[PDB]
Amino acid sequence: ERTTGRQAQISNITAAKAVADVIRTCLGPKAMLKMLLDPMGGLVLTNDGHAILREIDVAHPAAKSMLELSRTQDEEVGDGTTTVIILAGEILAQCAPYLIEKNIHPVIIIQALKKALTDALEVIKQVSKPVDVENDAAMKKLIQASIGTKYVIHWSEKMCELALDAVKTVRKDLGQTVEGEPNFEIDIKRYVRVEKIPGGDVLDSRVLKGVLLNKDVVHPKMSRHIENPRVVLLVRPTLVITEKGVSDLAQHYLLKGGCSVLRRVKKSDNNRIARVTGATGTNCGLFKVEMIGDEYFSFLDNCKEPKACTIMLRGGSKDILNEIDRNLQDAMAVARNVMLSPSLSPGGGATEMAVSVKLAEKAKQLEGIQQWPYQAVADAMECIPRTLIQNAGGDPIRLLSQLRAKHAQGNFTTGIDGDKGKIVDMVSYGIWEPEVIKQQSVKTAIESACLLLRVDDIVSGV
Amino acid sequence: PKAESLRRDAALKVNVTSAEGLQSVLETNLGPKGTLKMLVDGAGNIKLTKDGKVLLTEMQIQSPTAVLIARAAAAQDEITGDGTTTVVCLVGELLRQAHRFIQEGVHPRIITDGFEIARKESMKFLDEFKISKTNLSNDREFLLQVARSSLLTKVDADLTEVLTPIVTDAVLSVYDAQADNLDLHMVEIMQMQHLSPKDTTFIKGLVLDHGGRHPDMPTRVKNAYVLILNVSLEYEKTEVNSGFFYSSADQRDKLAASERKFVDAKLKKIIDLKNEVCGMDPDKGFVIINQKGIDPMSLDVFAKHNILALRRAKRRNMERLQLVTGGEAQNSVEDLSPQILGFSGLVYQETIGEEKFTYVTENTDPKSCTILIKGSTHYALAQTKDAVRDGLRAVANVLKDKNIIPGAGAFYIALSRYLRSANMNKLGAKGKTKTGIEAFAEALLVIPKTLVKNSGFDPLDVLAMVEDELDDAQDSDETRYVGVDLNIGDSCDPTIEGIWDSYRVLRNAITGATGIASNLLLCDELLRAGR
Amino acid sequence: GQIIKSIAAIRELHQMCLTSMGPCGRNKIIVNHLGKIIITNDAATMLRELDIVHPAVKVLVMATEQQKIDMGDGTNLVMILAGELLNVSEKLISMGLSAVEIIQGYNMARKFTLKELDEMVVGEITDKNDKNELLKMIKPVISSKKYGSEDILSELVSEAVSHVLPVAQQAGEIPYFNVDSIRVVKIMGGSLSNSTVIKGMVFNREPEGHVKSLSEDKKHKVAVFTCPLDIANTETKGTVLLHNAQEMLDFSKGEEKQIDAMMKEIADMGVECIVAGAGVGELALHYLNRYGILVLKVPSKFELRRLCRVCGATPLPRLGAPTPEELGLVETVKTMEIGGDRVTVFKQEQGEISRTSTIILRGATQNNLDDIERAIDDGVAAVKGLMKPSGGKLLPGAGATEIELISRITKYGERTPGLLQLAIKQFAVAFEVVPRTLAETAGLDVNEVLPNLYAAHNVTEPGAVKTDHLYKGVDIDGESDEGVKDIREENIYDMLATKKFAINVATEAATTVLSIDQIIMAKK
Repeated sequence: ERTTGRQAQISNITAAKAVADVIRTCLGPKAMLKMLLDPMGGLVLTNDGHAILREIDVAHPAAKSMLELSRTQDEEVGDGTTTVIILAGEILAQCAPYLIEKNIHPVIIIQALKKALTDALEVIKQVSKPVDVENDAAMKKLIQASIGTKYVIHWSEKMCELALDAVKTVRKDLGQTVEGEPNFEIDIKRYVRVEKIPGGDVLDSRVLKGVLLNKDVVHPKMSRHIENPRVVLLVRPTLVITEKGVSDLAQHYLLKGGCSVLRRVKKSDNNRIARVTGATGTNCGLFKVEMIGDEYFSFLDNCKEPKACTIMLRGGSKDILNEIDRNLQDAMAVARNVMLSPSLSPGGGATEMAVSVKLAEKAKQLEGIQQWPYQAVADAMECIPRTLIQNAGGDPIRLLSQLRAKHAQGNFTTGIDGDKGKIVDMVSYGIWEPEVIKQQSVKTAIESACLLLRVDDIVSGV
Repeated sequence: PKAESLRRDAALKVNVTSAEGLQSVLETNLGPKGTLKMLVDGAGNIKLTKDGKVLLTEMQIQSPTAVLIARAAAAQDEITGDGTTTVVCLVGELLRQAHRFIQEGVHPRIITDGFEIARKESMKFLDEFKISKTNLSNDREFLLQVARSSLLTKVDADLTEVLTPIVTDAVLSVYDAQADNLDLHMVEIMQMQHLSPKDTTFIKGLVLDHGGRHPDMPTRVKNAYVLILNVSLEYEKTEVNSGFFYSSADQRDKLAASERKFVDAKLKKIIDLKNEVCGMDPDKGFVIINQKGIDPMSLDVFAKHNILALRRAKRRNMERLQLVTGGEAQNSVEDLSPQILGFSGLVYQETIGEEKFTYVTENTDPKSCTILIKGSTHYALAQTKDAVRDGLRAVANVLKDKNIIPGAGAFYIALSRYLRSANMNKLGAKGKTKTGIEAFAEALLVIPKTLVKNSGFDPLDVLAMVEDELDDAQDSDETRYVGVDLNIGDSCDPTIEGIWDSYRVLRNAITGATGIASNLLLCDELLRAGR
Repeated sequence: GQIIKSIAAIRELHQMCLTSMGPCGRNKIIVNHLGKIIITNDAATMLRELDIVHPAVKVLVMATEQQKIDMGDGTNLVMILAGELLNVSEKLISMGLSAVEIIQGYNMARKFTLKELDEMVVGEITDKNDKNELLKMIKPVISSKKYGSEDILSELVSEAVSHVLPVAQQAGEIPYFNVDSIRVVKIMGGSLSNSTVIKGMVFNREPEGHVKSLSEDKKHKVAVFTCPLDIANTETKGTVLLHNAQEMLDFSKGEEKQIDAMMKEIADMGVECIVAGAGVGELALHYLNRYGILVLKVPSKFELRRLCRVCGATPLPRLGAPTPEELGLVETVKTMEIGGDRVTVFKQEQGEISRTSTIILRGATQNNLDDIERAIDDGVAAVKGLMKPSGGKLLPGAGATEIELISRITKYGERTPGLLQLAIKQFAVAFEVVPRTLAETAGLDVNEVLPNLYAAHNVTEPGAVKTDHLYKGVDIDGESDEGVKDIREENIYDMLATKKFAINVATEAATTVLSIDQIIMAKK
C-alpha cells in the first residue's frame, strides 16, 4: 500500500536497476540475443531494447517512468535507447550506499547531479573534433554506419545518395545575432514524412519539395502547363483545389475562368501546402502534371526552401520499400545530429571514459559536500564501456584499469573494439559516433534519475 | 551496494538441458536403422512418422528453446525437404560439446564467432568435395541407388524395391530434358483400404473415384476416345413453371416422358459419333466422362454400345484430364465436333464392391502421374506417404542441381578431418578460436556415431578404421571416398554402394544448424512477461 | 557467498567497537556463570570475558590481544581499522576483482605507509621524565575513556612514574620501567581531589596487633619469613598431643620460651618488621607487642616478588636465622587513615629508591571506581613505549593521522601502474571510518564536520613549502565551534611505537579473513 522510511528509497533504486541490469546485453554490435516467454507459443528473438522493454510487465511505478523515457529517446535518434536506461540505472546503484548507509540527504545528491550535468557536457565538447558538414562525400560515410550490415547493403551506394538528398532537403542553413539561432528547425516526423509509391527505380528516385497528390485533372481538354500557377486552399486564381469532392456542374463554371479543379485532398496535407504557398500561390516553380510510373502526379514545388515536403520513394516492389522506411528514418537521425553541430565523438566507450577521468580530477578542487557523489558518477560513466568488455570476452578487471591509465597519457578518443577486444584508437580505425546522442544520453539519464529519488512514499488511491 | 558477477550463468544451462532431452528422443530414430515413433492424441488420431518436423507440429513444448528448433526446419522442408532430423542432432550435440567450455570460463561470443568462421571455411571445402553429375537421361540407372537413400529410412526395406521404380518413373516421365524444373503438385496420391501394401503399383494417368456399376460394361477397352460431357443427364424439367396433372397413373407417364425427351434427344447425337468414326473397326471404344450425374434410364442404353458411364467427378481432377487426354470440354451437344475426341490406350476397370477406379493410363503425352498408396491399416497409409513425399523432394534437388554428395556420413567425417589440420597451418583467426573449431569438428562426428549406435556395432571401432584408412589414401596418391557401412560394421565405398545426398540438402543443413545453435547460447536470461 | 556473510557476522560486532573508541565509550556489564560481575572499559579485556563462537572473529580477537601484550595501547585502533578493511574489500569482491591482488595490494600500500611515518613526526620526547612532560603522553590515554577525570588523573599517574624511575639519560642497554611497577588499589569513600601518590605498595588490611606503626628511625629492617611461627619440630608429622596432665606444663611453657628466645635475637639485630607469609599463632602476637615489632601477613606470593626489588629482603625457608646480608632496608613506614579506615602503607624518603609504586583511588561511585582501575593499566604500558624502538617520536592524534594519510596514499596510487591501483585507492578510503566515528557518536552532522576535515589538509598554497595549519584533527566540540580547531592547543599526540605497531597487526588481520574462502567445522 504505502512505503515509508528508508525502505522506500531502496525500492525506488532496485525498480529501475532490475530493468537496466537485464538489458545490459543489448548494447553494442556484439549485443547478445534475448528470449522472452510469452503466454502464446511465440517468442521475441530480436535483441532490440525498444521492442523488449515494451513487452515486459512491470509492477513498481519507477519502471514505468523508465519505459516512457525509452519511447521519447527512440523518437529523437535511432539508436542509443538502451544506453540511456542503463546509464540512468547505474547512477542509482552507485548512490545506493551514499543514500542509505551514509545517510546523505537526497536533494544533495540531486543538486550534485545537476552540477555534474554541466561539467559532463563541457568535457565532451573538448574531446569532440571538427567535421565538415558541407562535404557530400563525408556525409555518405557518416550515414554508412547505419547502412551496412543490413538488407540495403546492395543499394548502399544508392542509399547513401538518397539519404543525403533527403536530409539536404529539410535542412536550411540560416544564422545571425539579430533574431537568434533558429537551430535550422528540423523535424523528422511531420516534414520528412515519406510516401511509398510502388514501381520506379531507387537511383532515379528524387526528393520533391511539396505535397504530392494522385488526383489528375477533372476535364479532358485543359492546359497542362501554367506560367504562374496559384494554389488556393478551401481574385481570379489560376487553380482551384477542393478538400472534398467536386460535382461535374462546377467543372463548366470554372472552365472559362482559366483554372483547374482539384478535388479529394487530404486534411493533413493542407498544413504542408501553407509552407510552399502561404494560403491560410504565386511564384510556383513547375506545374507539370506529366505522368510518371503509370500514375498521374502533380508538382507543387517552387524556387524556395520552405523546409517542408513529402519524399517520393520508388523501388522494385512494395516489400522492398517497406524495409527502406525504417532503415532510412534511422539513417537520417545520424545525419541530423551532424547538422546540429560540426563535431563528432569517439565511439566504443571512449566518450564515456573521457567524462569519468575529467570529473574525478575536477571534483577534488571543489572541496564541498557534493564531492562524494561525483565519485559515484565517475564510476557509473565507466560501466558503459565496461559492459561492452564483458560481452567482448576480455578481462573486465584488466581492460578497465589499463584503459583509464591511457587517458592521463594519450588522448580521450581511445575506446574498446568489439571485433578485436583489445584497447585501440577509435579515430585511426574508423569508429565514430555523433555528439548529439552523447548529449541526450547524459542529460536525459541524469534528469530521469533525479525524479526517481524525489518520491519517498507510494500513495495508493484513485 | 549491489554489483553481481553472479549473472555469468543463468537459465541458459536449462536451455541447453532442455535441448539435451529433445536430442535423446530424436537420436534413436535417425537414419535407416532408426525407430518409428508413434503419437496418439486420444481422439482416435494415430500417425506413425520418423520425420522430426512432422512430429513436432503435433506436440506443444512449453520450453521456448525447443520452439526455435522446430521453426528451423520450416525452411528445410520447403526447400531441401530432407534431413530435418539431422539438423536437430547437430544443434543439440553442439550444445553438449560447448557445455564443458562454458564452465571453464570461455566467453560465448568466441564460441559463437568461432562457428561462423568454421562455417565459411566449410563452404570452401564443400565445393571441392562435391561431384558434378551430367544432366543426361542415361543416369536413371544411377538414380535408382540414389533414391533408395530416402526410401530405406522410413520403411523396413522390404517395400523399398516395390516403390523404387514408381518414384523413379514418376518424375522422369513428365520431365523433358533441359534445365527447366519439376512440379510435384501434378502428382496426386489416393488411398484405399482392405488391401496389402505390397500391391502398390505405378499409375501413368489419373485415378477416378466413382466408377460405373453395371454387369454388362466392358472390362477392357483398347484405343478409346475420351469426351468431356458438361450437360447433366439426370432428370430435367420444363424451362417454364408447370405441374403434372393426371387422373390415373397411366396418364402420368405421358407428361413425365415429355420432359425426358430433352435428354433422349441429346443422346441420339452422342451415339451417332461412335458409329461415324471407326464404328465397326476393331479395337475401338467410346467413353463418356460426364462429370455430372447419370439417370437410371441411360444405364441400359450405354451398356448395349459398350460405353463407359461415369458420374460425380471432382472439379480439380477435370483440369488434369484436359492435359492428359487432350479433349476440350464440350458444353452443348449440338456444338459437339469430331475433333473434340482425344486419344487413349487400353482402359481396364477393376471390379470391387466398395469402389471402382477408372484408369486413364497408357497415353502418348499424359504429362501427369499418379502414385496410388493402398494399405489395410491406418499407419500403413501414413508411413508410406511420408516416404514418397520425402523421396520426391529429395530427388527434386538431384535433377535441378548437377552436383551430388555421398551420404552415410561421408562429408561429416571428411570435413572434420580437413578443418582439424587446416587450423594449425593457417592460424590467421585467433588463438582462442581453436575452442570453437574443435567443438565444431567434434559436433559433426555425432552423425556417423548415431547411425552405428542404432545398429549395435561399436562406434569406437568404426571411428578408428575410417581415420586409419584416410591416412593411407593420402600417401598412396589417389582419391578414395570412405563411408560407414551399417550392415557389416566396417567402412565402405559410397560410389559402389550407391548412397548419395543432394548438394542443396547438406548445404542448408550445416549452415542452418550453425546459426540456430549459435543463437541459443546467446540468451542471457529467460524472461516471463505478458500475462 | 560465505565470505560475504562472514563480514556481516563481524559487522554485528563492528558497531559495538564503534561505540567504544572515543569519549562516548562505555563499559559493558558481563555476568559470569560463577556469579561475578567484571566491569571494564578496555576492549582487549572485554574480549576475554566474551565467548566468541565464529572462528573468523577469533582472528581479530587474537590480533587485538597482540596490541595489549606488547604496546598495551591502541586495541581500539586495531579492531576498528581491520573491520573497515573488509567493508571496502566487499565492493572489490562483488566487482569481480580477485582476492589475490587485493592481498598483494595491501602489502604494497603497507610499505608505502611505514616509510612516511618518519616524516610525519612532529615533536620528539626527550625522556626527561618530568611531571609536566609526562602530561602530554598520559592525556590522550585517559582521553576517550572517562570524561572529566583527565585533569585529576594526569597528575596522579605522572607522579608515580617518576618515583620508580632512577636518574639516567641516553642509556638503553639496561631496562628499568616494567609493567608491574604500578599497582592500582581501590577503597570505598573519598573523592578524586583527595587522592595522593604513594612511592610504594599500599596495604589495605589490618596490622593484627597492638602496634600501629614503627618509629622514625632511619633504615628500618624488614624480614620476610615464609615459615609460620611455632616451636621447631620434626618436618614430618610432629603433631602436639597431650597424653596426661603432667606433660601439659612442660609442653605449654616450652612453646612460650622457644618463641620468646627466637624473637629476642631478631629484635637485637635491629629488625622492627617481621613479614609472615603463613598463619601466626596466638602466643606469637603477645611477644611482638612488647618488642615494638610491626605485624604484617602477606599470604599472596605475588606481592612478595615486588617487595624484594624495593628494600632488598629475601624470603627465608626457615625461622630464627636473621641473616643481615639478606635483610631489607626502608627509610620510613607509617600508618595513617586514608579513605575512612586506618591502614598501614609502605613508602620511602630518600635512599633505597623503590621500583614499585601504588596509586590510591577514592570515590563514592562503585561503577566508576573499577573504571579508573582498568584505565590506569592502559597508561602504564604508555611509559614502556618510551624506550629505544621509536620512543621519542610522536604523531598527531585525534583523527588527524588517518586523514593526512589519505592524500599521501592516493598520490602514490597513480604512480604505480597496473591493477594495484584498485587496492591502493580503497586502502586510503578505509581510513575515513575513524573521523566519521567520532563525529557520528558525538552528534555532529556528517554534512558539516566531515567536509571541513578534507578542506583542512587540502588547501591551495602558491608555493612548494607547506604552510597554514596541518595539525587540524577531529574535534568533539561540546560547547560551540565553527569548523574544526587546532589539536596542538590541547597537546594530544600519539606515539610512533603505538601507531606503527597497530598498522602491521591490522593489515595481517584483514589478510587472514580475505584469504579464507572455505571454513569446515564440526560439533563438539
